[PDB]
Amino acid sequence: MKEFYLTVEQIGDSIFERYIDSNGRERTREVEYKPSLFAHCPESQATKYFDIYGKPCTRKLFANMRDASQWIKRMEDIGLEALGMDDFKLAYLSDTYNYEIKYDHTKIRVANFDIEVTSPDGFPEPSQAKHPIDAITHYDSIDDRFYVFDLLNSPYGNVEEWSIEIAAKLQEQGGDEVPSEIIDKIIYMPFDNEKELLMEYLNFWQQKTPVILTGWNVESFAIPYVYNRIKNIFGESTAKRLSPHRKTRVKVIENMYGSREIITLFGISVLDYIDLYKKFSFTNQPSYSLDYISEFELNVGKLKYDGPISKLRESNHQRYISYNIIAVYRVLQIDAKRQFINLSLDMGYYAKIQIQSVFSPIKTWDAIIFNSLKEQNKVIPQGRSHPVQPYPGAFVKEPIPNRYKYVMSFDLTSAYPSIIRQVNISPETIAGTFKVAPLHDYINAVAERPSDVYSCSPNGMMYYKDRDGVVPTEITKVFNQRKEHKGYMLAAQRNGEIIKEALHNPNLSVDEPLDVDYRFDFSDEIKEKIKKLSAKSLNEMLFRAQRTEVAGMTAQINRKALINGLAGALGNVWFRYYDLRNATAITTFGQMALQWIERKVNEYLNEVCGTEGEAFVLYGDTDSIYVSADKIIDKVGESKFRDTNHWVDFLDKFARERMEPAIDRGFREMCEYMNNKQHLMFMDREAIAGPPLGSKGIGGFWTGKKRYALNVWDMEGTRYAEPKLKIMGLETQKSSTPKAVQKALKECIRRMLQEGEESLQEYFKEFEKEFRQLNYISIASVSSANNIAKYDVGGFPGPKCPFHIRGILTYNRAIKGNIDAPQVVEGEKVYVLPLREGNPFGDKCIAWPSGTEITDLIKDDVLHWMDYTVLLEKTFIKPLEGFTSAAKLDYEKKASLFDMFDF
DNA sequence: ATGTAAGTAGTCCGCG
DNA sequence: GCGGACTACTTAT
Ligand SMILES: [Ca+2]
Ligand SMILES: [Ca+2]
Ligand SMILES: [Ca+2]
Ligand SMILES: [Ca+2]
Ligand SMILES: [Ca+2]
Ligand SMILES: [Ca+2]
Ligand SMILES: [Ca+2]
Repeated sequence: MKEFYLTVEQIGDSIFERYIDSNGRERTREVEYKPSLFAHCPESQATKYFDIYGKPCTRKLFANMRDASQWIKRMEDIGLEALGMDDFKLAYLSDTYNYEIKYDHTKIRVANFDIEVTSPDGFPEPSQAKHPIDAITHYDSIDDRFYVFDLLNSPYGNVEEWSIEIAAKLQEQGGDEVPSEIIDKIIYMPFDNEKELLMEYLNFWQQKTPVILTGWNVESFAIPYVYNRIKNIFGESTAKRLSPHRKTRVKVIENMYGSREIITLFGISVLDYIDLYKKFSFTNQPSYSLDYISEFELNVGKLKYDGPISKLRESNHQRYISYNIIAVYRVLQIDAKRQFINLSLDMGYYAKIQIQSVFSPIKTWDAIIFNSLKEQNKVIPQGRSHPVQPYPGAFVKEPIPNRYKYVMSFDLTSAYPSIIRQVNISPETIAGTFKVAPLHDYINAVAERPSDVYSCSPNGMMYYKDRDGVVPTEITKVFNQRKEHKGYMLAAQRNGEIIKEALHNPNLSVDEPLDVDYRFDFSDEIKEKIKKLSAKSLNEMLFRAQRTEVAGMTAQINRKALINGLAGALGNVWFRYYDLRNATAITTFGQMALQWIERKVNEYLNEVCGTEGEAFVLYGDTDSIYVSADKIIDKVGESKFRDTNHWVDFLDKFARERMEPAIDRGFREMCEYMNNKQHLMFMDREAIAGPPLGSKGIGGFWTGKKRYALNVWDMEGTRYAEPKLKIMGLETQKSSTPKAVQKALKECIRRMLQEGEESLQEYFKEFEKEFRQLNYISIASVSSANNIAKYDVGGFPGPKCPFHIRGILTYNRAIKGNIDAPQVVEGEKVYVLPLREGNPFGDKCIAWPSGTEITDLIKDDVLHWMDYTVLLEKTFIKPLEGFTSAAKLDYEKKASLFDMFDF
């Protein structure tokens, strides 16, 4: 096979590389890498190296990497540019792998692990590691085995061996329900003392040295704890055995009360799954406990046990170990669904970076662009210092707050990357400037044509048309991958709806799910067979289609994020190609595009409807327009439609056959006006929205910018079996809103949009009557908690103390003394509840760590003193007041003259 | 070391 | 009690 790297490090004048060789075996090597950098030279000097602007450079080949670094310093002292890749391991990877890396993940050792540490005096801090590690479960992807290291003897108790037979049993029969599919994959190793457990773990680690190291919170807990515990017991040089090159760096952050640290293990790529999840999942969760995320992602139940975790090992060691094993497996299950490890490997090898650098779009793009430029013997510019400078972004239209019955939305495909490609925006394609007119003059096509020679943006910049920029070139490659995966996601989505439709009439038979590729629209013959399948087979097919959709989602949305990240990186001062002329060239062109096409759409619809001056576009944000379709429907008359799906078909066709071609003509004119390199403004229909035919539903409403709700029947060509709410910005979409309130507000919206005012009033009345009976956690608000110490004056609130921070201080006073009460961690999330006046906590609210039950000693008082009235008022009624006043209807029946009668 | 726009709701304080 | 300046948090793109 082709060789490919696993890990790379720079350690002094040596590059240390782990790799897979041509026989597919893992190897390691130390290389005295001889790097090159470059300096500008006179034109007379013949060379093969040119900077991106075409000025000649001379190559400086160095004896070692230190000499190269020292030269960069002297060039700074002299005042001349030092060109080339200054991150020498990227240069090394580029020289060593001068071809498209084709990697085989079955050769890459991916390790998932988790440890347990019993601690009777609070959270076991990794930096001190003063308590025994009494369990480790370590899954190895090459072996496909869970290696379990179990401490039987400890100062906090001596226990019997864990029983795999009890672990496999149902909970309801006193077992632990360790899933059957991993029982045969467990390798259990008990130990009589911690030293031999740890010694054996290190030897194991030597034999099976992780390349990718992951798990839940491993970076902030498991890794530093293991490292520091081994250091304390055996010494630092033993702890360094966790690095295959025996090198580590200890990063210590101090939070004033008290301290913690991150350990860099040289030669390992740590991808903490919590970090992968936060970057790649596009959720914002109220809690990031593994229980909460597992339930959210997998629909599995919370691993329950009686009593505190500090006493679980002693009271039920059997369950303690099973839960350690299950927790490692849960992460693997989440990754089987989300496929973030696969994404990370794809991206890292594509860019030729350390795999952990996928967290940095700047590093990723620096590497992609460097490699692209190197291939043409071009030399990259030196990174420079720039001061932070705010700059303008997107245009958002102010909507008239209102109900909006029939709506059709359209937006640009990959807007900012498409702008880059159309205009040809790159550091080396800049041709000059032109004198700018006010933006509205371009929007209304009264401004002078910027140029008949160069491709332009209304920020005043001009770019060469007949030569390709590295930014457009490389952004196009990732966009095309993005487009492929999005196609697969949408096919799977459409296939899902076909299955949902068929589930209305399942067949009474025993059959199997069809063997199909869900990434492609089902053939007619598959559709016929589906109509004869049982519920059993259909539900399994639906699950597979949904997993295929999620896999496509992960692949497309994160490639979308990467290319959008390039447009944004042009505005980050740490990006090598930082340039506000290019950053603003993008954002200003986007502003023009949206408002240009708003004008063109209004012009077109007035024309076809035979009217003049009517406002059809009701809203837009960045690259989208929302068109009121009421007049389109009224033109033919509602009476002509047989059912909801008939008018949906009508507008779908209208959008595709009439509006899109008008939109396209509008943008081709704009492209010619700016003399752009290539027309790439493709504004396709997103949503078709309205109430069910014959209902009193209002269809949709806006309260303001970035705040609206729509009843959607078709989304980007997916015709839904059941209408789906598209709600943006409203409290149902905010992780700070209590769970049960999100749910109740969503149902208020559903009723408003689908059923009408009276349905809403009916629901509101019921929820108000029953909400006092809801679980306290389900009605608690949520907030991130930053700068707790700043507002902490003797355990009491300092001036301008935020409400949630006040609650944390109340909690801290209440638990003072308790060494078992969970502490609120700085920057993490807390549940928050208001408290009635005269409560024993001595303040108007309390807050505790999110995703947890509040500690049992104060739980009773919280429940007794919860202010339900304030809670309902603030979290539910107030948002609902905003929705309903915007939509011009009432959530409570108004008093009237009719109240005088007995109905 | 991806970007900016923009929403709600908190504290503080003014207001015969 | 409500609105304006300021702070915190969160979301839409
Ligand atoms: Ca645990
Ligand atoms: Ca069960
Ligand atoms: Ca878009
Ligand atoms: Ca059937
Ligand atoms: Ca959009
Ligand atoms: Ca689209
Ligand atoms: Ca109590």
